[PDB]
Amino acid sequence: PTAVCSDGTRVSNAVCCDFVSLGQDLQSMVLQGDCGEDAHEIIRLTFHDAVAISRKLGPSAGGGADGSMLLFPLVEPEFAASNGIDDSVNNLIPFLSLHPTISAGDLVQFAGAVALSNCPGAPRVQFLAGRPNHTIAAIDGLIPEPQDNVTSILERFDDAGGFTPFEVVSLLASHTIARADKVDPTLDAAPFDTTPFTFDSQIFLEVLLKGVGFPGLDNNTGEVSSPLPLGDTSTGGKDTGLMRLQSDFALAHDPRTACFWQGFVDQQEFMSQSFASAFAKLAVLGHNTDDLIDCSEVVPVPKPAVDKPTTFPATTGPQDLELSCLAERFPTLSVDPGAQETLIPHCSDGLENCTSVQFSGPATDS
Ligand code: HEM
Ligand SMILES: [Ca+2]
Ligand SMILES: [Ca+2]
Ligand code: NA
Repeated sequence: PTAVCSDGTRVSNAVCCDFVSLGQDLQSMVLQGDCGEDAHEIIRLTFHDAVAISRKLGPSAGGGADGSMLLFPLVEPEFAASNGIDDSVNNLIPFLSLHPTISAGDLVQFAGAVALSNCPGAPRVQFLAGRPNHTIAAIDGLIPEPQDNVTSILERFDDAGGFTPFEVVSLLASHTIARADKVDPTLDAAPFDTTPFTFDSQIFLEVLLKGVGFPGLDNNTGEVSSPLPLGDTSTGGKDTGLMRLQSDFALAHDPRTACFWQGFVDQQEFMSQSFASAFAKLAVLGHNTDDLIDCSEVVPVPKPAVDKPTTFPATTGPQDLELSCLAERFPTLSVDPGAQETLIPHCSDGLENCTSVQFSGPATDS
Protein backbone atom coordinates (compact mmCIF):
# COMPACT_ATOMS: atom_id res chain seq x y z
CA PRO A 1 0.00 0.00 0.00
CA THR A 2 0.97 3.65 -0.47
CA ALA A 3 2.30 5.79 2.37
CA VAL A 4 3.48 9.28 3.28
CA CYS A 5 6.97 9.70 4.71
CA SER A 6 7.85 11.89 7.68
CA ASP A 7 8.98 14.62 5.27
CA GLY A 8 5.67 14.59 3.37
CA THR A 9 6.88 12.46 0.46
CA ARG A 10 4.31 10.15 -1.14
CA VAL A 11 5.74 6.69 -1.85
CA SER A 12 4.40 3.46 -3.33
CA ASN A 13 5.98 1.47 -0.49
CA ALA A 14 6.56 2.46 3.12
CA VAL A 15 9.99 0.83 3.17
CA CYS A 16 11.15 3.66 0.91
CA CYS A 17 10.76 5.97 3.89
CA ASP A 18 13.95 4.60 5.52
CA PHE A 19 15.88 6.38 2.78
CA VAL A 20 14.65 9.82 3.79
CA SER A 21 16.74 10.01 6.97
CA LEU A 22 19.62 8.31 5.15
CA GLY A 23 19.62 11.08 2.52
CA GLN A 24 19.50 13.72 5.24
CA ASP A 25 22.46 12.13 7.05
CA LEU A 26 24.46 11.72 3.83
CA GLN A 27 24.01 15.45 3.20
CA SER A 28 24.64 16.65 6.74
CA MET A 29 27.66 14.45 7.38
CA VAL A 30 29.40 14.04 4.01
CA LEU A 31 27.98 15.73 0.88
CA GLN A 32 27.00 19.03 2.53
CA GLY A 33 24.54 19.85 -0.27
CA ASP A 34 27.46 20.38 -2.66
CA CYS A 35 28.48 18.92 -6.01
CA GLY A 36 31.99 18.86 -4.59
CA GLU A 37 34.81 16.45 -3.93
CA ASP A 38 32.86 14.01 -1.77
CA ALA A 39 29.90 13.91 -4.17
CA HIS A 40 32.23 13.20 -7.08
CA GLU A 41 33.99 10.42 -5.17
CA ILE A 42 30.69 8.75 -4.33
CA ILE A 43 29.47 8.93 -7.93
CA ARG A 44 32.72 7.27 -9.07
CA LEU A 45 32.07 4.56 -6.44
CA THR A 46 28.66 3.74 -7.92
CA PHE A 47 30.48 2.72 -11.09
CA HIS A 48 33.32 0.82 -9.39
CA ASP A 49 30.78 -1.06 -7.29
CA ALA A 50 28.37 -1.83 -10.12
CA VAL A 51 30.61 -2.74 -13.06
CA ALA A 52 32.39 -5.61 -11.26
CA ILE A 53 30.18 -8.31 -12.78
CA SER A 54 30.66 -10.49 -15.87
CA ARG A 55 28.18 -12.39 -18.02
CA LYS A 56 30.87 -14.58 -19.57
CA LEU A 57 32.66 -15.48 -16.30
CA GLY A 58 29.43 -16.07 -14.43
CA PRO A 59 28.14 -14.98 -11.02
CA SER A 60 31.23 -16.01 -9.07
CA ALA A 61 33.27 -13.22 -10.70
CA GLY A 62 31.21 -10.51 -9.02
CA GLY A 63 27.74 -9.48 -7.96
CA GLY A 64 27.56 -6.04 -9.58
CA ALA A 65 25.78 -3.31 -7.65
CA ASP A 66 26.02 -5.23 -4.38
CA GLY A 67 27.97 -3.05 -1.97
CA SER A 68 30.98 -5.36 -2.26
CA MET A 69 33.25 -2.32 -2.07
CA LEU A 70 31.87 -1.47 1.39
CA LEU A 71 31.39 -4.99 2.73
CA PHE A 72 34.89 -6.16 1.78
CA PRO A 73 36.84 -2.92 2.00
CA LEU A 74 40.22 -4.72 2.25
CA VAL A 75 39.81 -6.38 -1.15
CA GLU A 76 38.46 -4.48 -4.19
CA PRO A 77 39.33 -0.90 -3.13
CA GLU A 78 43.00 -1.92 -3.05
CA PHE A 79 43.08 -3.45 -6.53
CA ALA A 80 45.10 -1.13 -8.78
CA ALA A 81 42.13 0.00 -10.91
CA SER A 82 40.36 1.32 -7.79
CA ASN A 83 43.23 3.34 -6.32
CA GLY A 84 41.63 6.31 -4.58
CA ILE A 85 38.20 4.73 -4.15
CA ASP A 86 39.03 4.32 -0.46
CA ASP A 87 37.86 7.87 0.30
CA SER A 88 34.28 7.20 -0.77
CA VAL A 89 34.31 3.73 0.79
CA ASN A 90 35.49 5.01 4.15
CA ASN A 91 32.93 7.83 4.02
CA LEU A 92 30.04 5.40 3.43
CA ILE A 93 30.92 2.51 5.76
CA PRO A 94 29.63 4.26 8.92
CA PHE A 95 26.18 4.57 7.36
CA LEU A 96 25.84 0.77 7.33
CA SER A 97 25.47 0.77 11.12
CA LEU A 98 23.73 4.15 11.34
CA HIS A 99 21.05 2.87 8.94
CA PRO A 100 21.07 -0.87 9.57
CA THR A 101 17.89 -1.59 7.58
CA ILE A 102 19.57 -0.43 4.33
CA SER A 103 21.90 -2.79 2.49
CA ALA A 104 25.37 -1.78 1.37
CA GLY A 105 24.30 -2.14 -2.25
CA ASP A 106 21.36 0.21 -1.74
CA LEU A 107 23.54 2.62 0.26
CA VAL A 108 26.07 2.97 -2.56
CA GLN A 109 23.43 3.62 -5.22
CA PHE A 110 21.25 5.89 -3.09
CA ALA A 111 24.29 7.95 -2.07
CA GLY A 112 25.14 8.34 -5.75
CA ALA A 113 21.60 9.49 -6.57
CA VAL A 114 21.72 12.07 -3.74
CA ALA A 115 25.19 13.22 -4.79
CA LEU A 116 24.01 13.69 -8.39
CA SER A 117 21.07 15.75 -7.17
CA ASN A 118 23.54 18.33 -5.79
CA CYS A 119 24.92 18.99 -9.29
CA PRO A 120 23.18 21.64 -11.43
CA GLY A 121 21.79 19.98 -14.56
CA ALA A 122 22.03 16.41 -13.32
CA PRO A 123 19.01 14.17 -13.79
CA ARG A 124 16.83 12.90 -10.97
CA VAL A 125 17.80 9.27 -11.39
CA GLN A 126 15.67 6.24 -10.80
CA PHE A 127 16.25 4.57 -7.45
CA LEU A 128 15.16 0.99 -6.90
CA ALA A 129 15.71 -0.53 -3.43
CA GLY A 130 16.09 -4.05 -2.09
CA ARG A 131 19.57 -5.19 -3.13
CA PRO A 132 20.45 -8.02 -0.70
CA ASN A 133 22.75 -7.12 2.18
CA HIS A 134 25.32 -9.88 1.65
CA THR A 135 27.69 -10.71 -1.19
CA ILE A 136 31.36 -11.62 -1.75
CA ALA A 137 34.26 -9.60 -3.13
CA ALA A 138 34.60 -9.41 -6.90
CA ILE A 139 37.68 -10.56 -8.73
CA ASP A 140 40.24 -8.12 -10.07
CA GLY A 141 40.27 -7.01 -13.71
CA LEU A 142 36.63 -5.98 -14.20
CA ILE A 143 37.04 -2.19 -14.05
CA PRO A 144 38.02 -0.32 -17.22
CA GLU A 145 41.17 1.81 -16.91
CA PRO A 146 41.95 5.05 -18.77
CA GLN A 147 44.71 3.47 -20.90
CA ASP A 148 42.26 0.90 -22.29
CA ASN A 149 41.24 1.09 -25.94
CA VAL A 150 37.67 1.47 -27.14
CA THR A 151 37.30 -2.15 -28.25
CA SER A 152 38.27 -3.23 -24.72
CA ILE A 153 36.03 -0.67 -23.05
CA LEU A 154 33.03 -1.57 -25.18
CA GLU A 155 33.55 -5.30 -24.60
CA ARG A 156 33.85 -4.81 -20.85
CA PHE A 157 30.62 -2.82 -20.66
CA ASP A 158 28.81 -5.29 -22.95
CA ASP A 159 29.99 -8.19 -20.80
CA ALA A 160 29.04 -6.36 -17.60
CA GLY A 161 25.47 -5.57 -18.57
CA GLY A 162 24.84 -5.42 -22.30
CA PHE A 163 25.56 -1.69 -22.55
CA THR A 164 25.63 -0.39 -26.10
CA PRO A 165 28.21 2.09 -27.40
CA PHE A 166 25.60 4.84 -26.98
CA GLU A 167 24.99 3.86 -23.37
CA VAL A 168 28.73 3.82 -22.67
CA VAL A 169 29.19 7.34 -24.05
CA SER A 170 26.09 8.40 -22.12
CA LEU A 171 27.58 7.10 -18.85
CA LEU A 172 30.76 9.05 -19.55
CA ALA A 173 28.78 12.28 -19.31
CA SER A 174 29.67 11.78 -15.65
CA HIS A 175 33.13 13.11 -16.49
CA THR A 176 31.45 16.50 -16.56
CA ILE A 177 31.77 16.49 -12.73
CA ALA A 178 35.08 14.67 -12.37
CA ARG A 179 38.65 15.22 -11.37
CA ALA A 180 41.76 13.04 -10.96
CA ASP A 181 43.97 12.56 -7.89
CA LYS A 182 45.90 9.41 -8.87
CA VAL A 183 46.50 9.64 -12.62
CA ASP A 184 49.28 12.20 -12.05
CA PRO A 185 51.21 11.64 -8.78
CA THR A 186 52.16 15.33 -8.74
CA LEU A 187 48.59 16.68 -9.04
CA ASP A 188 45.51 16.72 -6.88
CA ALA A 189 42.00 17.29 -8.22
CA ALA A 190 42.88 17.76 -11.90
CA PRO A 191 39.50 18.46 -13.54
CA PHE A 192 38.30 16.82 -16.74
CA ASP A 193 36.23 19.85 -17.79
CA THR A 194 36.16 23.55 -17.00
CA THR A 195 33.02 23.16 -14.87
CA PRO A 196 33.60 20.20 -12.53
CA PHE A 197 30.74 21.32 -10.25
CA THR A 198 28.21 21.63 -13.10
CA PHE A 199 26.50 18.74 -14.88
CA ASP A 200 26.76 20.21 -18.37
CA SER A 201 28.15 19.25 -21.79
CA GLN A 202 31.46 21.09 -21.48
CA ILE A 203 33.30 17.73 -21.19
CA PHE A 204 32.06 16.72 -24.64
CA LEU A 205 33.19 19.95 -26.29
CA GLU A 206 36.49 20.21 -24.47
CA VAL A 207 37.73 16.69 -25.22
CA LEU A 208 37.37 17.59 -28.94
CA LEU A 209 39.84 20.49 -28.69
CA LYS A 210 43.43 19.93 -29.79
CA GLY A 211 45.76 19.11 -26.89
CA VAL A 212 48.57 21.58 -26.28
CA GLY A 213 50.31 20.49 -23.06
CA PHE A 214 49.96 18.79 -19.67
CA PRO A 215 48.83 20.14 -16.30
CA GLY A 216 51.64 18.17 -14.62
CA LEU A 217 53.85 15.35 -15.92
CA ASP A 218 53.80 14.48 -19.62
CA ASN A 219 54.03 10.68 -19.40
CA ASN A 220 51.36 9.34 -17.05
CA THR A 221 49.64 6.09 -18.00
CA GLY A 222 46.12 6.75 -19.26
CA GLU A 223 46.64 10.49 -19.76
CA VAL A 224 46.95 12.48 -23.00
CA SER A 225 47.59 16.11 -23.86
CA SER A 226 45.16 18.71 -22.50
CA PRO A 227 43.79 21.76 -24.36
CA LEU A 228 43.87 23.87 -21.16
CA PRO A 229 46.76 22.72 -18.98
CA LEU A 230 47.24 25.99 -17.04
CA GLY A 231 46.79 26.00 -13.29
CA ASP A 232 48.28 27.86 -10.35
CA THR A 233 49.73 24.85 -8.58
CA SER A 234 53.33 25.74 -9.57
CA THR A 235 52.99 28.75 -7.27
CA GLY A 236 51.33 26.87 -4.41
CA GLY A 237 47.71 27.28 -5.52
CA LYS A 238 45.05 24.57 -5.74
CA ASP A 239 43.48 25.38 -9.11
CA THR A 240 44.95 22.44 -10.98
CA GLY A 241 44.94 22.58 -14.77
CA LEU A 242 42.61 20.51 -16.92
CA MET A 243 43.52 16.87 -17.53
CA ARG A 244 42.47 14.65 -20.44
CA LEU A 245 42.13 10.88 -20.20
CA GLN A 246 43.25 8.68 -23.05
CA SER A 247 39.95 6.80 -22.86
CA ASP A 248 37.83 9.95 -23.22
CA PHE A 249 39.93 11.08 -26.20
CA ALA A 250 39.61 7.60 -27.73
CA LEU A 251 35.82 7.53 -27.29
CA ALA A 252 35.58 10.99 -28.85
CA HIS A 253 37.31 9.84 -32.06
CA ASP A 254 36.49 6.14 -32.54
CA PRO A 255 34.04 5.40 -35.38
CA ARG A 256 31.74 3.49 -33.02
CA THR A 257 31.42 6.31 -30.49
CA ALA A 258 32.48 9.65 -32.01
CA CYS A 259 29.06 10.73 -33.25
CA PHE A 260 27.47 9.81 -29.92
CA TRP A 261 30.20 11.83 -28.17
CA GLN A 262 29.66 14.91 -30.34
CA GLY A 263 25.88 14.53 -30.22
CA PHE A 264 25.85 15.64 -26.59
CA VAL A 265 27.66 18.93 -27.28
CA ASP A 266 25.21 21.73 -26.41
CA GLN A 267 22.35 19.21 -25.95
CA GLN A 268 21.81 19.50 -22.20
CA GLU A 269 18.49 17.67 -21.89
CA PHE A 270 19.46 14.90 -24.30
CA MET A 271 22.71 14.41 -22.37
CA SER A 272 21.10 14.36 -18.96
CA GLN A 273 18.26 12.04 -20.02
CA SER A 274 20.68 9.71 -21.80
CA PHE A 275 22.94 9.57 -18.75
CA ALA A 276 19.90 8.90 -16.55
CA SER A 277 18.72 5.93 -18.56
CA ALA A 278 22.13 4.26 -18.80
CA PHE A 279 22.86 5.02 -15.15
CA ALA A 280 19.61 3.40 -13.99
CA LYS A 281 20.76 0.26 -15.83
CA LEU A 282 24.20 0.45 -14.19
CA ALA A 283 22.67 0.86 -10.73
CA VAL A 284 20.84 -2.49 -10.91
CA LEU A 285 23.57 -4.72 -12.34
CA GLY A 286 23.50 -8.02 -10.49
CA HIS A 287 19.73 -7.84 -9.94
CA ASN A 288 16.45 -8.62 -11.57
CA THR A 289 14.39 -5.44 -11.18
CA ASP A 290 11.35 -7.64 -10.44
CA ASP A 291 13.07 -8.33 -7.10
CA LEU A 292 13.47 -4.63 -6.27
CA ILE A 293 11.03 -1.92 -5.23
CA ASP A 294 10.70 1.54 -6.78
CA CYS A 295 11.78 4.24 -4.31
CA SER A 296 12.49 6.90 -6.93
CA GLU A 297 10.29 9.41 -5.11
CA VAL A 298 12.84 9.73 -2.28
CA VAL A 299 15.65 10.88 -4.58
CA PRO A 300 15.90 14.66 -4.01
CA VAL A 301 14.88 16.98 -6.82
CA PRO A 302 18.16 18.05 -8.43
CA LYS A 303 19.50 21.55 -8.69
CA PRO A 304 18.27 22.97 -12.02
CA ALA A 305 20.45 23.24 -15.09
CA VAL A 306 22.38 26.51 -15.23
CA ASP A 307 21.29 29.30 -17.56
CA LYS A 308 24.69 29.61 -19.24
CA PRO A 309 24.88 28.31 -22.84
CA THR A 310 27.53 25.78 -23.86
CA THR A 311 30.54 27.84 -24.97
CA PHE A 312 34.21 27.61 -25.86
CA PRO A 313 36.42 28.40 -22.85
CA ALA A 314 38.54 31.52 -23.01
CA THR A 315 41.46 31.29 -25.47
CA THR A 316 39.81 28.42 -27.38
CA GLY A 317 37.50 28.37 -30.38
CA PRO A 318 36.14 26.29 -33.24
CA GLN A 319 39.46 26.50 -35.08
CA ASP A 320 40.88 24.30 -32.31
CA LEU A 321 38.43 21.43 -32.81
CA GLU A 322 39.49 17.98 -34.04
CA LEU A 323 36.29 16.55 -35.48
CA SER A 324 35.48 12.96 -36.42
CA CYS A 325 31.70 12.79 -36.89
CA LEU A 326 30.37 13.20 -40.42
CA ALA A 327 26.72 12.58 -39.49
CA GLU A 328 26.13 15.78 -37.52
CA ARG A 329 27.53 19.29 -37.89
CA PHE A 330 29.25 20.65 -34.79
CA PRO A 331 27.05 23.55 -33.58
CA THR A 332 28.03 27.20 -33.75
CA LEU A 333 28.81 28.36 -30.19
CA SER A 334 30.04 31.53 -28.53
CA VAL A 335 33.56 31.98 -27.19
CA ASP A 336 34.11 33.11 -23.60
CA PRO A 337 36.01 36.45 -23.64
CA GLY A 338 39.63 36.65 -22.42
CA ALA A 339 43.29 36.73 -23.51
CA GLN A 340 44.68 34.05 -21.11
CA GLU A 341 43.26 30.75 -19.82
CA THR A 342 40.83 31.15 -16.93
CA LEU A 343 41.85 29.15 -13.87
CA ILE A 344 39.41 26.34 -13.15
CA PRO A 345 38.26 26.84 -9.55
CA HIS A 346 39.12 24.17 -7.04
CA CYS A 347 35.80 24.75 -5.26
CA SER A 348 32.19 25.14 -6.33
CA ASP A 349 32.11 28.56 -4.61
CA GLY A 350 34.87 29.77 -6.93
CA LEU A 351 37.56 29.83 -4.25
CA GLU A 352 40.52 27.57 -3.48
CA ASN A 353 40.17 27.00 0.27
CA CYS A 354 37.18 24.67 0.57
CA THR A 355 37.59 21.53 2.65
CA SER A 356 35.89 18.15 2.45
CA VAL A 357 34.67 15.56 4.92
CA GLN A 358 36.83 12.46 5.18
CA PHE A 359 36.19 9.70 7.68
CA SER A 360 38.96 7.32 8.64
CA GLY A 361 38.35 3.70 7.72
CA PRO A 362 39.74 0.37 6.60
CA ALA A 363 40.16 1.01 2.88
CA THR A 364 43.56 2.35 1.78
CA ASP A 365 45.25 3.91 -1.27
CA SER A 366 48.48 3.84 -3.28
C1 HEM B 1 35.84 3.73 -19.65
C2 HEM B 1 35.23 3.96 -18.47
C3 HEM B 1 35.85 4.90 -17.42
C4 HEM B 1 37.13 5.17 -17.21
C5 HEM B 1 38.39 4.60 -17.88
C6 HEM B 1 37.19 6.13 -16.13
C7 HEM B 1 38.32 6.65 -15.60
C8 HEM B 1 38.41 7.56 -14.56
C9 HEM B 1 39.61 8.03 -13.94
C10 HEM B 1 41.03 7.60 -14.34
C11 HEM B 1 39.27 8.93 -13.00
C12 HEM B 1 40.21 9.69 -12.07
C13 HEM B 1 40.50 8.90 -10.78
C14 HEM B 1 41.63 9.53 -10.00
O1 HEM B 1 42.79 9.46 -10.48
O2 HEM B 1 41.37 10.11 -8.92
C15 HEM B 1 37.84 9.02 -12.99
C16 HEM B 1 37.08 9.82 -12.18
C17 HEM B 1 35.70 9.84 -12.11
N1 HEM B 1 34.85 9.00 -12.80
FE1 HEM B 1 35.36 7.86 -14.39
N2 HEM B 1 35.90 6.43 -15.74
C18 HEM B 1 35.04 5.67 -16.50
C19 HEM B 1 33.68 5.64 -16.39
C20 HEM B 1 32.95 6.30 -15.44
C21 HEM B 1 31.55 6.10 -15.17
C22 HEM B 1 30.69 5.08 -15.93
C23 HEM B 1 31.20 6.90 -14.16
C24 HEM B 1 29.85 7.11 -13.48
C25 HEM B 1 28.70 6.95 -14.10
C26 HEM B 1 32.37 7.65 -13.79
C27 HEM B 1 32.41 8.64 -12.84
C28 HEM B 1 33.54 9.30 -12.42
C29 HEM B 1 33.55 10.41 -11.50
C30 HEM B 1 32.34 11.10 -10.88
C31 HEM B 1 34.96 10.75 -11.28
C32 HEM B 1 35.49 11.86 -10.40
C33 HEM B 1 35.85 11.40 -9.00
C34 HEM B 1 36.38 12.54 -8.19
O3 HEM B 1 36.52 13.65 -8.73
O4 HEM B 1 36.63 12.26 -6.97
N3 HEM B 1 33.43 7.26 -14.56
N4 HEM B 1 37.34 8.18 -13.95
CA1 LIG C 1 30.27 -4.65 -6.50
CA1 LIG D 1 31.05 20.13 -16.21
NA1 NA E 1 38.69 12.87 -6.39
